[PDB]
Amino acid sequence: PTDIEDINPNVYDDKREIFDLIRNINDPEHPLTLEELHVVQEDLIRINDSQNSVHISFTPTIPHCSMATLIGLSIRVKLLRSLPPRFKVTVEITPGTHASELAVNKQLADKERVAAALENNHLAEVINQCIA
Amino acid sequence: GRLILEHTLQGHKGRIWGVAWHPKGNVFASCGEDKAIRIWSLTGNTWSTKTILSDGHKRTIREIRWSPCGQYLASASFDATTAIWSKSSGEFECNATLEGHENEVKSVSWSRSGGLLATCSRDKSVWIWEVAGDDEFECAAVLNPHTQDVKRVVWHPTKDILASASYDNTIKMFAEEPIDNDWDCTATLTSHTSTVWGIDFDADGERLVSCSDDTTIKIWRAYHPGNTAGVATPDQQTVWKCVCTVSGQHSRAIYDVSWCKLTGLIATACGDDGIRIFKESSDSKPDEPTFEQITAEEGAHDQDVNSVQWNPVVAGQLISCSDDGTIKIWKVTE
Repeated sequence: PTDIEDINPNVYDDKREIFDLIRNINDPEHPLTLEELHVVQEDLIRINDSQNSVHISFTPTIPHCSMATLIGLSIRVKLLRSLPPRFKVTVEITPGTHASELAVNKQLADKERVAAALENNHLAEVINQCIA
Repeated sequence: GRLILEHTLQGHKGRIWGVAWHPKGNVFASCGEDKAIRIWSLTGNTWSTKTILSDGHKRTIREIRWSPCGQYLASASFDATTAIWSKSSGEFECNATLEGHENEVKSVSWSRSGGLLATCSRDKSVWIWEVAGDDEFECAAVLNPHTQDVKRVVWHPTKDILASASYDNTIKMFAEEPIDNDWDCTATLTSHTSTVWGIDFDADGERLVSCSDDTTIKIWRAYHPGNTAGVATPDQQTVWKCVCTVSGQHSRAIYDVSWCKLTGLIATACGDDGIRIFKESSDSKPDEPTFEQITAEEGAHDQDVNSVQWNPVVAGQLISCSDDGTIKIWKVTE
């Protein structure tokens, strides 16, 4: 995976309510929702109000998917813009479903890098188009 | 232990990433998401914003540090520049910009004398500038030994030794070599299992404390050639060994650590919204020290605590800032 903060110019040119906020996010390449591509599934959401925690697992269609970091970012942002700020969101690749799952995991969990990414104008609109 | 809130301030819009004390202890600066720098003077028992430095950066301002003489303020920004603010005429203006990084600038730090300034970036590099002139900086080293995003640089309190912390999980140490005065990396400190967010030296630079995404803080000790503790000292380089790993005191990433040079107290800022204070026990083994938590504040902020810093003059006064849009000034008493 490349740096979460950077976008390739080519792309540019309870538990059930969480699923409802994320299931219709459009993929950033194909013309389908992440639900339609089985990338988000209700059963991969783990929500613990008892601790202000939301953990989401997402499965890239191919284990070498170049878009994994972007898909995770768009899930993050959708939830960043819909949940009370008391919630700590964790978005992770489903275990064993991506060659570089740990590296993609680490970037999405770095709140600084995620913040820098959203100040990349091109990246931010790709994301906005996906989560609308 | 006593961790007592004195002040809750807020002037920025959005999250606040850094707070930094002026060396005279009576003024501090804060920076954040809103691309301004606020300078806060105290009069009476009231902290208020006396100047606002806008339009110096096009993106988030990540870190600011005053120069040791108090006349310069450096700000590091996601826009890939470092601004140097000086009161030339003047009120505070931006008299120099240090560019050269390809990516976000994460950290800035001054040497003890003020003659050297260091920055690091998401472009994996660490830069060292020489200060000579009123508002003119020439580059002296571009150091590339890190393999990922570098989060923080800090200088030795006394000597011209520089420390950097990385997303690549390591910490590096730099000095000049005698013949070819080139800057070279002289140590790599490895124990952490994830992103090192924070580093800070103890009073005399013989120890370093780090904090990490891996939820630990770690005490590193410098061992020197004539070593009494039986530590191998190859090529007579000081070697840094991890002599303590404070585990299980932090439920999320620890984003900053500050080591009070007046009292030796250590302060941490955590993604679980808490501020913790640690002290070395009275019967501490020097080669396996025990640091214990003497007071905590698990509800310090309503969101991630991003920075802490001990007042360099008022012993026990601590400043913090948070994603929650506030700055808090505490007083610690044991």
